[PDB]
Amino acid sequence: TIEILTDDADYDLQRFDCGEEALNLFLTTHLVRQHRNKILRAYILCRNTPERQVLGYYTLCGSCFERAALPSKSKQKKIPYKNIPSVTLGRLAIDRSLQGQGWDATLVAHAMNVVWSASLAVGIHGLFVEALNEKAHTFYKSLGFIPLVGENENALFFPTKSIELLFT
Amino acid sequence: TIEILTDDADYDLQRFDCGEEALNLFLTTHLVRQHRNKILRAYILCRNTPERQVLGYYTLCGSCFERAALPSKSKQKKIPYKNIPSVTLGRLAIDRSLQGQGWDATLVAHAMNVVWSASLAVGIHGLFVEALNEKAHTFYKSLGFIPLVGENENALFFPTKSIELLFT
RNA sequence: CGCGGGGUGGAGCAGCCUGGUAGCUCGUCGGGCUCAUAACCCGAAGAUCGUCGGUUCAAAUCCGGCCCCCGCAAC
RNA sequence: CGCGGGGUGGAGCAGCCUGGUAGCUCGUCGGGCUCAUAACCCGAAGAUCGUCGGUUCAAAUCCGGCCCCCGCAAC
Repeated sequence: TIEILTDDADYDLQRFDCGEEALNLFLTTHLVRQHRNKILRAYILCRNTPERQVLGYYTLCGSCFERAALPSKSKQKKIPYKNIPSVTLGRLAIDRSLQGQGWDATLVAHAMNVVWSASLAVGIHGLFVEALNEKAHTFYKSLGFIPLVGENENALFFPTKSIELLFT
Repeated sequence: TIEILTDDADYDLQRFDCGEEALNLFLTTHLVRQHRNKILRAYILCRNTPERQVLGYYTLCGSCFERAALPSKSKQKKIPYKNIPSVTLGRLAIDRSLQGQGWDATLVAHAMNVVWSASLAVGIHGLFVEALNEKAHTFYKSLGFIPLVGENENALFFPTKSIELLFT
């Protein structure tokens, strides 16, 4: 099952290793208080085992971006404010032992489900992500992430309405 | 009871009248698609009557602000990003017939409860509000809203931890 | 769904209304005729009709979802 | 809770460790003495110990939550 971090963590963190080093450091170093200080929410894809074998995680932090980053002025005439409510997908990683099996997209989908249940609360438009990787940018575009073109040139977006349609 | 807008609205909107005109226009004019386009979420304080007597409402839109707006550099050393996850309390109003009875604060508290349940999802820090009214700024400071001093000089803030402590 | 219009060679228009059919003016190029040409005559290429779906033996055409562009009232 | 220090007249320090007590140097001002003064002698004011709580007959002092400030490693 997929689950958020409990109050008592009791996770095994060192034997985990995703692809990129920077994300390993983000896991080992910055995540603890950022979760406890309610900077972001971390969701964990684990085996539900006693060892809590760590194989995936993702981070969600609400955010804003310049409205001009939208590609279509038609969508701009729909939003009456200079800033756009967004949720930044801060980081997303799966252990290397499972890469090439689509669990990346499964995590993105669970995150979209959570963002949908959240849209019931503060009604933001979808998922913002600033993908440094080129593979990540193309991988997101494969799932249909809208490229945001503005002062930022590396972000991809996913609308709330597409999330509604995905869950029928 | 307090409730969000259903799919079928069936509300009585004209006989409602809050204090400020601008908010009346925001209600009559911009709210419909902003709810339907998932720009924000509107919560309604109604009598649960057949007429759906409208006496209060508030709007929530996730947002960001410059980190330098925080008053204490101590809290700045806690947040490792230039932008801070926030939820903007876009608008808040109660019908004039009930002003001076504290339902303003009751709505703020229900909104805080919702932001708490949301903090379980994207872990933002609390409530951002840009209060044009001076009465509103002082009224928020009475409930303990932290004034944000930065490029913006009119916003007030409420942390997530205070919300946790309020609900015991 | 704020009101309304619109989607097609490279550009700009008609083809609908009325299901079966790719048309017109520029532009490109080829050819013919001229001392010669952006001028005159002839010819060729490029759009599969914004995308997706439905009905139909068949769809640019009728119907629905969505996308995009333009003007205006509001921000 | 990244590591560590710190909170007190207007500024900078000690008072803890050891519960009962407001102290020192500047600064302000008043007075005395000088041709006179920031110089010498005397005196006064201003902090209720960051905030909140707990224990105690009693708290700056012990204990807890929180707030704020400084340095450094990281961003």
